[PDB]
Amino acid sequence: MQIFVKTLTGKTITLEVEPSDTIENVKAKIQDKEGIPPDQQRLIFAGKQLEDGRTLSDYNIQKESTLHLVLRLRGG
Repeated sequence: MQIFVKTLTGKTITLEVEPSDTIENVKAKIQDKEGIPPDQQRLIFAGKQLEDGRTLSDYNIQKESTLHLVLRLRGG
C-alpha cells in the first residue's frame, strides 16, 4: 500500500499492509530493510505500542496515514 515511514537515516521506503495486519505480523514487513535490532522501535501517533499485540485497524490507521517513527541515534 501507500505509506510514508521514517528510518534512522531519514530514508524514504514503502511498506505493505493487509486488512487484518497485526502489530506483530507487520514485524516481518519492517525486517525487509535490514533486520532492525532496536526492539523498542515504534511510531509516535496516538500512543501506539509496536511491541503490544494490537492491529493497525483498531487504531483507524488506513493507507496514506501519518506514521512517524523514532530515530535510533542514542543507544543508551
